[PDB]
Amino acid sequence: QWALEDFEIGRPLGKGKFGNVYLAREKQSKFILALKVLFKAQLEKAGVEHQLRREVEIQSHLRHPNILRLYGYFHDATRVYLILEYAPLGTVYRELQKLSKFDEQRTATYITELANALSYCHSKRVIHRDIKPENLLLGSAGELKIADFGWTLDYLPPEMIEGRMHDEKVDLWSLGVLCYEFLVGKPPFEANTYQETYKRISRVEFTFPDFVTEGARDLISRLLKHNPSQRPMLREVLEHPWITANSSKPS
Repeated sequence: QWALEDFEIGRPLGKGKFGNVYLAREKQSKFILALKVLFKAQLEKAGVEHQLRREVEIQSHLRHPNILRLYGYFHDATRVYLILEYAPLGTVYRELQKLSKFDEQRTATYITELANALSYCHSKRVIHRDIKPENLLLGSAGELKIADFGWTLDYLPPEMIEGRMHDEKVDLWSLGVLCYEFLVGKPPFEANTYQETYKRISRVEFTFPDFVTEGARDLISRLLKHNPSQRPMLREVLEHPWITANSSKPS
């Protein structure tokens, strides 16, 4: 329903293998948005054309402040364009490599915004594949936003890498990995080798530094359970002592 002539393309916000994301303004309304270009030939070469298709379908039915809005899409069809919400303060990934670690208040707040978004998703029966700090954007007020459309093994659950079936408990594993990385600065199972990262995840083999406190250790230990059934619910995470005592955002 749209065209490339409807937008003024600004600076590249980020470069990727499948394409790039540029800052853009719709001419008729002066609306600042994010425009993500994707070459069709590359989507076919990897066969993710249908997965991208389904993920766009799922994303459209989602309306939440902690989830990056998807306005629309179109093609020429030399490339595929996605009309995205613009998040000014960039990714959590860069914020993480700028501050090395996150304090317990900033961490718990991010986890709360994530849990709320995921609780909204689980209510609409939509699950998330894997959550990366790279795919976590920040709004103008600094609010966290999910933007991978996902509906490196560093963030993949053990049941998902072992080939076993997976459910909604995947997202809670991701919260455990993210909460750790926020406090420590690196994923619990980070490594120089794929094959080795595989082992540390399957064994749930990780250790806590000295500065990470109890309650933080407690929540992460409960989220990073090998058996998915042992993992808590998002309602329980939001009511966790360590979260409620440091989170600046309500449920």
